[PDB]
Formats: sequence, C-alpha cells, structure tokens
Amino acid sequence: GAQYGDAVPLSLLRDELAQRLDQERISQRFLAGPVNICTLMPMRSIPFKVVCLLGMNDGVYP
DNA sequence: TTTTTTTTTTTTGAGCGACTGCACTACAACGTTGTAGTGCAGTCGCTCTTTTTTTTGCTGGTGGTTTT
Repeated sequence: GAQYGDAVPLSLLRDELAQRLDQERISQRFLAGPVNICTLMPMRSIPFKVVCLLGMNDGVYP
C-alpha cells in the first residue's frame, strides 16, 4: 500500500509475523451464571456486592 | 498394497606428593668392610567452594468468542 520498491529481507517479515501471532488480547467476556474471574479493567464501576482484589504486592501493581 | 515380531546391562579419576624398600657408590674405620647419601620403583593419601543481575504496550483506540 505504501509501494515499497527496495528489497525486504526475511528476518523483518519473520519478526513481523511473530509479533502478529502473540497479539492475543486479554478477554473481557462476562458470564452472569458462574463467578467471574477477571482483571481490573472490564468492570470499573459495576456495583458488585463482594469484591476481591488479588495480587496487590509491590512492583506488580500498579 | 498387505504386514512380523522383541524384554538383557555394561562404564566411569588422575596428578601431586609422601612412605618404604632395594640397589649403588664414596669414604672413613679396622686390602677389606660398615655407614651414609642418593636414584629408582612399588604402594598409598587426597582432593577437587561460594551466585544474581529484566523492557515487553490490561481495552494503542474502524477495537468486541460461541449460535444458528
């Protein structure tokens, strides 16, 4: 799409394909049936009754 | 294009340095012999650490799992 004319080696395309195969995004699906195990972002202000916070040691969070 | 069998483990330390025994000549004590010093070879102890250091995009943004 940029109309590149010069030669492109193998390692650049190999690293670009390796970067696009490990781009699996963190799932934010919520199921109302079972208890939801998830990270902080998906529900920021949703008002649940019981709220548990794991992994609150130094270095990891924030 | 088809198809057969099968239950037995092995090996691994070597260089450095001392202990002890026998041979071998030099030299003084009593021509010959006993004591002393060294060379070479078989046998044997011993001994060979300690450790840790990191950036990676939570959903960076037309994004988003699941039913007929």
